[PDB]
Amino acid sequence: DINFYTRQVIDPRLCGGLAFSPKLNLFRYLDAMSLSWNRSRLKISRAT
Amino acid sequence: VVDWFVNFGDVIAGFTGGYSDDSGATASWRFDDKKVFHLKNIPSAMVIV
Repeated sequence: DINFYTRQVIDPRLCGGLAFSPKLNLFRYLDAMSLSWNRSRLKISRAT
Repeated sequence: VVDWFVNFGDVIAGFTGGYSDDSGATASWRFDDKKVFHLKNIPSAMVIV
């Protein structure tokens, strides 16, 4: 007769990925043109 | 009062002899560049600077 309970991690070093990793599809996304708001910042700084 | 007036008058009269001063210039840079690069042929691999 054996009766006990255990809980184990998903060892995220090995497993834990295999997902979408929402970094991508957003880092390759507008991060450049949104950064390009340097144009507007320069505009406001000129009149500042 | 007359001494104050004559002192003010002589002071305000004696200015024309000299007129000159200094100047200065600055050179400043601001960096707010957040750049992205892709490992070409491997779009998953990517680097942010």
